[PDB]
Amino acid sequence: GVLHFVKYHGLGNDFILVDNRDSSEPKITQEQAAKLCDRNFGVGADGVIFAMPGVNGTDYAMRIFNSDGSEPEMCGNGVRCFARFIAELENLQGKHSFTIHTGAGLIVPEIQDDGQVKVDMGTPILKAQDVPTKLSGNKGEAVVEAELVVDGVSWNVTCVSMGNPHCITFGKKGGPNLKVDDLNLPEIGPKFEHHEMFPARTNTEFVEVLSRSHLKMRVWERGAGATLACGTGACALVVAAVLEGRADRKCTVDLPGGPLEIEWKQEDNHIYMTGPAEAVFYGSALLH
Amino acid sequence: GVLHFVKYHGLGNDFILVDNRDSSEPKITQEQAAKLCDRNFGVGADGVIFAMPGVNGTDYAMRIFNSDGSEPEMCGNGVRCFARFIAELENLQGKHSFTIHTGAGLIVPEIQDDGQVKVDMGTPILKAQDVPTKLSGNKGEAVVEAELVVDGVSWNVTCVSMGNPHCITFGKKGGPNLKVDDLNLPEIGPKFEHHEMFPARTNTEFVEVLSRSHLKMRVWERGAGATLACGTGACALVVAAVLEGRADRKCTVDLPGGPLEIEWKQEDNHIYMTGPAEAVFYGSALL
Amino acid sequence: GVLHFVKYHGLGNDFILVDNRDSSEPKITQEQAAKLCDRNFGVGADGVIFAMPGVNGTDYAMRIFNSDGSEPEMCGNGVRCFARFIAELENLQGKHSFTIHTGAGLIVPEIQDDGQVKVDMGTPILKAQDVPTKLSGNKGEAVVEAELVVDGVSWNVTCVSMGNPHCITFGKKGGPNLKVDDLNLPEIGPKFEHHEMFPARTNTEFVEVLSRSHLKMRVWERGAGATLACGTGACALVVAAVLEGRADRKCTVDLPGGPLEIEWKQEDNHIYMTGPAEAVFYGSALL
Amino acid sequence: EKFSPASFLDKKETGVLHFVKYHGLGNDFILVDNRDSSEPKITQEQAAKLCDRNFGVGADGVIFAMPGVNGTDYAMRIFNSDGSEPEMCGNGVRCFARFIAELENLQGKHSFTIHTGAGLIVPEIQDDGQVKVDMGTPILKAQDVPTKLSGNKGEAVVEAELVVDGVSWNVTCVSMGNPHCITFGKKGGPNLKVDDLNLPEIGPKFEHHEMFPARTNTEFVEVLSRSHLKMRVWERGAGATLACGTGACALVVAAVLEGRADRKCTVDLPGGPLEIEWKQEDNHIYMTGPAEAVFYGSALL
Amino acid sequence: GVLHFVKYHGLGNDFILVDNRDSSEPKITQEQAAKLCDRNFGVGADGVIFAMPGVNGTDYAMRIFNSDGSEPEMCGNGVRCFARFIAELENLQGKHSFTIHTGAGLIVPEIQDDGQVKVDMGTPILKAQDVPTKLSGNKGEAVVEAELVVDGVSWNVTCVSMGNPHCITFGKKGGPNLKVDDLNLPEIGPKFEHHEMFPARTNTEFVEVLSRSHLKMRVWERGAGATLACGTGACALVVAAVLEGRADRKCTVDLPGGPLEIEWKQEDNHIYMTGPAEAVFYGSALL
Amino acid sequence: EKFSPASFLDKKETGVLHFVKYHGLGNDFILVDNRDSSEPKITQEQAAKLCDRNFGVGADGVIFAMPGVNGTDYAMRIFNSDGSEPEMCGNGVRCFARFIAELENLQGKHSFTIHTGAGLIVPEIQDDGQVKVDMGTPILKAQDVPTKLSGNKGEAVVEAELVVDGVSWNVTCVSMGNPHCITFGKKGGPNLKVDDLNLPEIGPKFEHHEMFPARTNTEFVEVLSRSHLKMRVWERGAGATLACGTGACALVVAAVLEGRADRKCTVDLPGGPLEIEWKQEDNHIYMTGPAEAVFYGSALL
Ligand SMILES: C[C@](N)(CCC[C@H](N)C(=O)O)C(=O)O
Ligand SMILES: C[C@](N)(CCC[C@H](N)C(=O)O)C(=O)O
Ligand SMILES: C[C@](N)(CCC[C@H](N)C(=O)O)C(=O)O
Ligand SMILES: C[C@](N)(CCC[C@H](N)C(=O)O)C(=O)O
Ligand SMILES: C[C@](N)(CCC[C@H](N)C(=O)O)C(=O)O
Ligand SMILES: C[C@](N)(CCC[C@H](N)C(=O)O)C(=O)O
Repeated sequence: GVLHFVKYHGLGNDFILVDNRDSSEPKITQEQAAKLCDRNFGVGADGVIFAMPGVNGTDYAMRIFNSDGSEPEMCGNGVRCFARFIAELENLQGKHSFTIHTGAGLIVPEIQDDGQVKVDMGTPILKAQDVPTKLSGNKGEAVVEAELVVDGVSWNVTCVSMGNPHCITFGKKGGPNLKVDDLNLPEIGPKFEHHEMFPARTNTEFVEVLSRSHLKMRVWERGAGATLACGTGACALVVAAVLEGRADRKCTVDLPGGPLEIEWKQEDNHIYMTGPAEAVFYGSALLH
Repeated sequence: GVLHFVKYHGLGNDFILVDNRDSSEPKITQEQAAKLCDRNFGVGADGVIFAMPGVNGTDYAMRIFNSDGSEPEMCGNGVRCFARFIAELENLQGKHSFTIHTGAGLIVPEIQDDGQVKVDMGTPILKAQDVPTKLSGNKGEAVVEAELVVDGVSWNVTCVSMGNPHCITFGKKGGPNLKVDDLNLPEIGPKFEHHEMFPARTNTEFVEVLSRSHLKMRVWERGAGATLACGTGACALVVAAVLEGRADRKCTVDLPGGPLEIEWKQEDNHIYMTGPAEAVFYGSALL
Repeated sequence: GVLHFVKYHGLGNDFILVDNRDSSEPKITQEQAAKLCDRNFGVGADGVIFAMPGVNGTDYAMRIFNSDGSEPEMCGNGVRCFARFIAELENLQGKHSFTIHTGAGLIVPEIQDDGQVKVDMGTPILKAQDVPTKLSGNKGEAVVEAELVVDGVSWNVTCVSMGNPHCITFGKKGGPNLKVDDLNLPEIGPKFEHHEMFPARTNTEFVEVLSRSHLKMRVWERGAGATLACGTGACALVVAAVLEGRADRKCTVDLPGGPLEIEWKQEDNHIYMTGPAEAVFYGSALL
Repeated sequence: EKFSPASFLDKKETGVLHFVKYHGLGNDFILVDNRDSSEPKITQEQAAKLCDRNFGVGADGVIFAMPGVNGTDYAMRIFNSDGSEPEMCGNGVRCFARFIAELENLQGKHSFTIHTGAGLIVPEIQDDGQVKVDMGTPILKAQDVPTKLSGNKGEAVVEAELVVDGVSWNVTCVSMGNPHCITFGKKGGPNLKVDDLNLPEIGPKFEHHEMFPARTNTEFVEVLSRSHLKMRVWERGAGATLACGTGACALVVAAVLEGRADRKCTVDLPGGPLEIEWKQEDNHIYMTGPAEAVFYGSALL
Repeated sequence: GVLHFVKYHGLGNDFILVDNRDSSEPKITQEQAAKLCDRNFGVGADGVIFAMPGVNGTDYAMRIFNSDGSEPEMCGNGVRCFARFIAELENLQGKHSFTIHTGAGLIVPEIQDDGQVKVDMGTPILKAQDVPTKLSGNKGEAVVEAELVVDGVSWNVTCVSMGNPHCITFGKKGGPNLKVDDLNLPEIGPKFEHHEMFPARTNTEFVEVLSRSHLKMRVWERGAGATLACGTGACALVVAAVLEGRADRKCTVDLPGGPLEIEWKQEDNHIYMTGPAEAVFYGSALL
Repeated sequence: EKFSPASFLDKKETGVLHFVKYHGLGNDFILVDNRDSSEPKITQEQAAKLCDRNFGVGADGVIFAMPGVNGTDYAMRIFNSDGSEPEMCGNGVRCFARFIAELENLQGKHSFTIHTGAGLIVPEIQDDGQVKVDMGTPILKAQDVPTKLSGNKGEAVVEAELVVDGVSWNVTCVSMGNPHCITFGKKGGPNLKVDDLNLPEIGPKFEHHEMFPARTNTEFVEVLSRSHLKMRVWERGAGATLACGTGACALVVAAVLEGRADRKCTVDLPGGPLEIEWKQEDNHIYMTGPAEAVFYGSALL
């Protein structure tokens, strides 16, 4: 078989985008996606994103498979690429917004004049059971700066879902601030990702506060590893920073691949994420 | 501002192959190749290989740019991919062989009946000055199991060129055999690659002898890092194993991505390398 | 005057496509179209197809003039060329579907991943006098494997309309299966085309069944002659094959210029046709 | 769909050819301005594809206007629709003259010298707009035509027997740079009614005959009067065309050699008439006929 | 810094076109534009035109700086160049039209089959104070063939705005028809351009009527001087010719650099201008 | 629309010229790297088109940096905006020097030897970035300027009568490879206020005068002091430019010969000042002035 696609990246978080507007079922299996995402034996990507037909009135729907083949419920860098991809297919020039049905609910990206995409990422989910996490809520049903014992070491974490689960930490329990570049993600990351307290596994964001409006982070993603950026993660860590009282609702988040502008609007409780999305190459891959 | 190409890999050492038969000048610059080889911002590859017009009578010529943009003189996994590419482009089925002009001289791949590609990789260069290395020859003009001080630690190395430079080590001076999987390549690799004793930098192969006909290795390549396989490297390390008296001329070399059959024939001093090569996808990249 | 156009072909059924989105009236007359279609004195084509403004909500409308100047009500190969032509004018990339108003009613082409076009050709018309044919229905209101006397010789034919009229035959009455390549179309074709039983003339398809899902055919088109392919004809002959019990609803139809995939869906009674369409050249003709 | 790196690379390697379409009595050609180079802009294989009437532009051939040679104003090279390269083309050189006149904004009478594979050819747009061409002198020596038939009238092959698929025909051979086999009928047979011939059937048997090493063009002739001939032609590499200028010149030479017609004749071809004159004064043949532009464009290669 | 641009001209009225689609803020200042427009010390042009993001729904917006640095509200020759610039940047083929927001309101250029551009230049503004001019309206609120004293000499003029102001004259009050080529524009032009009756200065068109459908003109433009052509000027002078009863609504206007086809439609009060636009070179200018 | 195969084929965007735009005191030029050949990359006709300010790139001329001749580092050829080829250009060679320094990434003081139609010219980039050029020696012999005026001071034409459109002017003739006609006023007339002259009117009468076989550049001079001259120029083939380096050199030579100024003068040109010195020690003339890059680009041909 043959899979036609277009390669895009949002701050280095790269994806295989496929036009699946003709069917409600993804053109390839999760197993095929995992093979295609292998960087040496396949096309190479952090995931495969499908542009599908709208659901209940939305312009389109989006489904995504992580490079390990699992299906997460949303992807911020990916939805910015999705908007640019649709624009290319439909010859839409300049500013345009679309309603997208996703596993996290309604998401509304709007292409900006400069080509970046400002996305309405919806509202954060903080109730422990729905994140989901087995940690007990310590601020209402929300888990904020709570103890998580990781391989015998006590860390403090805040849990938030953007449809997908995030475990955000600013450091160990009773410990100093983090210098995220000093962390050994391949070592510590998997211990959070597969922790027994996260039934569906979790994405993990390690954060260093530079100022109340400027945060630096590294992320170990569920099913994708140490990526250059994670949009849902940047949204979740700003929510966590606000809940822990370490930063304000509008921050610039520096991710390994570059910055994102995040704002958690108190007026509507929605989170807006603005960042770039760029097409890299067009192709056809051999399917097995 | 668009490059059409086909992606291939030889044991996981993956490349962007471009049909450059219509010109003597590579279609893209070394700087553009480095960008295209970036795995997250580009197409992603260990290098870009160009199929160019023959030279002085060869069927074709091959030029390659490492993912860092530098231009090495040969690539074994790459030439096996080159052979599949040509057969694809010329609709050649079954056994076929082509003469290819490279920076290492004449190279002759031959697609076998079983589909694998057996390549005549030329003869190894052992004279120290030509590898090139500033290390002094201790076995005739060759550098064999000689001391190399790496970040203050003494290692024993053997140097051989397959057009490109290789530094092969079976362990530290006065040290035990290596368990290559225990090495931290990102840490030790760059120290060999940019060592002052290698004027043009060097590829480095770490080897574990399993038997006199079976070697296991990991490699830190000049300009490409810790790749899954290196064909010139596998050829050079068998030459080194023979010179150090650790193995015979015919060996199976296990590389991270898989095995290669290597034979340094005493009959003609040529080294033959047999391995796979597979197309993965094709497309057009924005430049 | 000057007519600007783009030449396309669908399996060799070639057309002159003109951007007529500016007016509800075709830019040239039927007489001018016939002249332009002359292969040695004009541009050369089986027809001229106009991309016109939508009607009652459709994205566009399509009108076509045969190479003899007559105006048929639809064209399958032509609408596949139309879809690629419009995609170009709208700067669209990849898959796109369009609603097109035609003399056969709504037609919906959809560009596929491989550049091919799958078209919802609507539902077939089988009522005898609406085909139109003067032959009496012999199976319900339809004419199925009925006797047609052509120049004194009895043939059995099935009539179906895809907006335009089709007369399909699998052979003479009481005769063996056909070897379509042995037919002399220039001789027999005109006798069917202008037959008194077809008031508006008819397209004629001669069919050879290779299997229940594989049919071979040749066609003598109303106003265009022995073309390399006819999409409405391929659709009509599959309908005829099903009605005569000779084949399944899903078939590969081999036409002189190539194959088409046809499916007369039992679920909705719609017929889907998938085939290629390619641009050949851009031009300006003297009027 | 099949994964095919080969097909894919071909598709993205498409070129473009700008041209103007002309026809001389229905013998239609793709004219290209190649004055910028001594090498034809496209290959013979590409020309064959472009000449396909359903999958390409459609034509009996592709004609290139090239830079002059050893003096001449221009040079002309032509590829048949089958891709082969013939030495000359009469209807084509009349189209060539119009093409040049159009490109150089030349109005009224104008003559150009053209270098061809048949030697010097000199077309001249007439006051009345038609193009009268000095087609040079005919080649009659058998081995130079070329034909393996033995000269039977001096070194020329005139009304000689040619066994075609076991049937004896009488033919006359003459070259206008390109080879021509002219017949007025079968040996010991009646005059021909050319419209009754089945060219697709008989044509190929002459075209590829073993007696014509470089293949041949074949003209079937019906004499209407000593100054009026009717013909049909099966051309080497182009088939049953509507007209052939070198053919009309060759058949008048043949008619004169066989004593059937005068040196000044009106020749009726499927697409129309040509005025031909084989001047005894200088042995040159003059051909007068029309040429018209039809459309112009850019073809994908 | 550096400014990348493409040079175009519409009948010799030449401009520096810049791709400013990424921001509503022009890439350079008015002062920088004046410097770049200097023909000996800069790039040389009658103005700089920016292709910007759409506004309130239009496909794009256009802003222009005259060679003196002032910002006029529209430019007809420039919008034709703008349309070809977009087509080039987007590799659009065939007929395409775009909605453009300008200081004069909506303007809609459409690329024609022959490559010319036909533009819906909007509707003319005749109310004196909106032109703007301080002359009193003498035909309703419009100034038509009214006395304007220029440096002590009485001229009759008609004022119309196409977003930008235009003062059209067919001659002096009580004087004969003009032979525009005999005028000394560098001398008389500035006296109209900076006249006290034109608060925002004005463009001035001198017209010679050749027939009721054929007008010859020369223009002295506000902020650009004696240019080879002015599209808004050609539209305004046809409006003036109609108002003065000297010509019909559809005219060919001969400007120094060539002709424009102009039509002021009574059906909707819109004026359509058709003419050429050609790219000359592209470059990068030092800022 | 008219059917026009010719227009269609012309419109097929032939070639492209890469260049860099420079100006010396407003005398602006298109500089092209032509170091790979002794033949200019474009024709004189193409240069004239490119120099059109509204339809082309716009310039007073096109200057080619060519390969050295007889050991010089480089050679320079220039085409005026009217297409004619003059033998030297002072403002141009200063731009040429900076162009070279850019192509060779040369920093600081540098001098190159340039072969020109005027012979050897040697520009040197100063520390301040200005360029001081050794313009060679001036040619004063009447017939070598060339001019048909009789030498009235040795073999030189100094303050001699030239009847221009019936009016008597006094002029001095000097060549800097190219011809120059310098005037400080009419015969028996007062000093000039150069800004009051109507150059487009009087200029062409001198430029095409019968006494100048190869036409001539004309400099109108107003002496401000013995070391300060103001001028305007009407150049052969370029018109009223903002500055002319060879002209500034020639008018200082003329001022000295007529005894109106010293060998070292500041010359005020419309676009700015130039420092000129006619060294008595070697009879060489040195011109110092600026040169600036403006933009670079690619023009359609
Ligand atoms: C694409 C993404 N990195 C999220 C990917 C999904 C994530 N790996 C998960 O398993 O939830 C983003 O939000 O930008
Ligand atoms: C492609 C290759 N790994 C060699 C690549 C070139 C190598 N990185 C070098 O710089 O010499 C091989 O021999 O298989
Ligand atoms: C273009 C077409 N061959 C139909 C052409 C119309 C046909 N000649 C007719 O007169 O009905 C098709 O259906 O593909
Ligand atoms: C164009 C032409 N028909 C001749 C074409 C060349 C001919 N097919 C050949 O192969 O000799 C003519 O002479 O008019
Ligand atoms: C570019 C233009 N000449 C108008 C330029 C604007 C004019 N100089 C003004 O100041 O109004 C046109 O309308 O074609
Ligand atoms: C460029 C220049 N103005 C001279 C140009 C050549 C002059 N137009 C001539 O024809 O002699 C100079 O000397 O500076």
